[PDB]
Parts: sequence; structure tokens; C-alpha cells
Amino acid sequence: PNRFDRDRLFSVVSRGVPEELTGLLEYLRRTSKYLTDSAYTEGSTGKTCLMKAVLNLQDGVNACILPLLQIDRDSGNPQPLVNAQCTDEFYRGHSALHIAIEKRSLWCVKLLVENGANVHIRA
Repeated sequence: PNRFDRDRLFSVVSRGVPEELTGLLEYLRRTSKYLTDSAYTEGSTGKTCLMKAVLNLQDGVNACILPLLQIDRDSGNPQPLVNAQCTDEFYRGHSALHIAIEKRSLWCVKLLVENGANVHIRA
């Protein structure tokens, strides 16, 4: 349960169960890695864990966003994955805030904006 691959992270965040986020805290402190690294995001697009969380919300709410945000702010790279951006030619600038807004989910927008968020990022 300690070592989780990016597919494992995607599967955990897709279902929406927050209790399966355990073990990542020791995981990134072990190999000295961060959630912002390319080792846990899609190489082609750049979709991250938060993005995969936002692409599916059970009735406009997820309980797995808060643990991920708090673990990232505890042991993250100076950008808490909220201002980290994709490098795709088709989605150059497709921010997480944009995905939160596009799904008409105000609550996750509030969470992201109170957990630090650069609105003026290019898209």
C-alpha cells in the first residue's frame, strides 16, 4: 500500500473514496518526490491528480479533494499543484480552476481559491 503508481492514484481518486489516500504521505517522503512531479501525471497531456478528481464528482461533491490538498500543502513543491499547468498544444493553459468552473461545481472552486489559486494564469 506504500508504493502507488500513477494509475493507482488515478483509480483511487476516480472512485472518490478518501480512506484510500493513506500511505502517500510516507511515499513522497521516502523517494523525496512531490505530487507536482511528472512521475504522477500524464506525460502527453499533463493531467494531474486534482484534475482527475474534478473530472468526476458524485452529485457535485467529492470527499477526496480535501485530503489530497492538505497532503500537498504539507509536503509539496512551492506550487501546490493548483498553479501547475499542462504543456499540451491542444490544452496549453487548461488550469484546474477552469475544470472546477466548467463542471458547475462551486464548492471545489471555493476550496481551490481558498487553498491558493492564481486566477491570471494563461489558457
